Amino acid sequence: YQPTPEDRFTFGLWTVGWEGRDPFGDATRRALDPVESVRRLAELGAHGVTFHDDDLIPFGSSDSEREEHVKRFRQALDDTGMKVPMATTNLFTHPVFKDGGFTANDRDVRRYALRKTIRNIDLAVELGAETYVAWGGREGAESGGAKDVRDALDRMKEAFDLLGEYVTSQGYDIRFAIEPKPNEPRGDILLPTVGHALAFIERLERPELYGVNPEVGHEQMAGLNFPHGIAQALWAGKLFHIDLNGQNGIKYDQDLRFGAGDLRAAFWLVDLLESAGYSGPRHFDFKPPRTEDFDGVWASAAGCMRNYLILKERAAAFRADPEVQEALRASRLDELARPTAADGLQALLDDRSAFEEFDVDAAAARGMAFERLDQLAMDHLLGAR
Ligand SMILES: [Zn+2]
Ligand SMILES: [Zn+2]
Ligand SMILES: [Zn+2]
Ligand SMILES: [Zn+2]
Repeated sequence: YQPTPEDRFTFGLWTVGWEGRDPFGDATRRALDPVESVRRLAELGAHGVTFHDDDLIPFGSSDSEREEHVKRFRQALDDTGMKVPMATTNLFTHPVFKDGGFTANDRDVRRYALRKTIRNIDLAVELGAETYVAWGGREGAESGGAKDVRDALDRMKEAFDLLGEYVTSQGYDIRFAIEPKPNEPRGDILLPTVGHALAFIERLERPELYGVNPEVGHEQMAGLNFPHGIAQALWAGKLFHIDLNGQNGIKYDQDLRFGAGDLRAAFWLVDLLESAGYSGPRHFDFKPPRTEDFDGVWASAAGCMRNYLILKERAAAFRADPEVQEALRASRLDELARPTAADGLQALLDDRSAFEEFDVDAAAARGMAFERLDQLAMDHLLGAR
C-alpha cells in the first residue's frame, strides 16, 4: 500500500501546514515553509500540492516579495517533480471578509474579493493548475434579517459569471469547482450541499466551466450520504475534483485524515470513484490533530494515502468476486441498470402486466437479499472472506 505519484495524491499546503489554532486554542506547531512541505510530501509519494493565494504569498506582500516566494516554490516543484493541479483564494481569514467575499453586504468588499480572486487565477494558471476551487465559507448568516438570500445568490452568480468571463477572455483552460459546506464559520452557509451547488451552477451563463469539489466531512456535517452525493455529481457530469478526509457525524468540521471517521462510507466512496473512472486528483483536505508534532503530521498525511490504497484493493476485490457478482444479480442490480420502459409510454399504458395483471403480492414477497450482499461487502472490507 505504498503510494507513488502515479496515484495522483495531492495535499493542500494548509493541511500539513495547519498550526493547530482552533476556536479555543492557540497554535501547537510552528508554520511550515511551503518548500519543506513540497519536499516532505514528495518523499511520502504524493503527486502534488494545492494552495490558497495567502498560503503561498503572505497577505499584503510587495510584487518583489511575491516574485521571491513563487520562485522558491517553483524550485521546490522542479526539485521534486511535484505538480500543482488546483488552487483557490482565501476569502475567509481576513476580517474584511467577516460577512463574505462574493456575497458581502458591502459592495466594495465584493469587488475586492473578485480582484483578489482574479489575481490568483493568473498565478494558478502560471503554476499549471487545471482546477480553481471556491469555498464560500463566509457566505451566509447567523441571523435572518442580515442576508437576503435571493439577493445574495444574484451576487454569487454575478461573481462566478465575471470569473468565467475573465478566464474565457484570457484563453485559459482552467475550470471552477465549488466546494460546499453547510455551516461553520457562518451559522448557515449558502450553497450548503452538493445538491445546492449543482443546482446553482445550472443558472450560470457558462455552466460548462463550473463543477463541484465535494468534501467528505462537509456533506456528513448535514448527515448526508457522501457516496450518494458524489454519484449525483458524477451523474450530472460535474465531479471536477474530489476532496478527501474523515468526519464523525454532525458536529464541527473535523477534517480527520482520510479513512478515519466513517470507514464504510470511505469504502463505498472509493468503490464509486474507481468504478466511475474518476481521473482527477485525489486531494486531501485534512488537519493533523493539534495533539501531534511534525512527525505526527507526516504520519497522518501518509495514513491518508495508505487508507485510500487499502480501500481501493478491497473494493476491487469485492466487485471482482464471482460470489458478489452472483449476489448482485440476486438483488437485481442488473435490473436497476435496465430502462424501465424503453418500449415507450403508449406500450407501458397498454401493458396489462404492468398494472391490470401485475401480481403485487408475488412481487412484494420477493426478498431483495441486500443483507447477504452487504455482509459480503463487510467481509471484503475487513479481509475476512
Ligand atoms: Zn497529474
Ligand atoms: Zn517573504
Ligand atoms: Zn472540512
Ligand atoms: Zn476541503
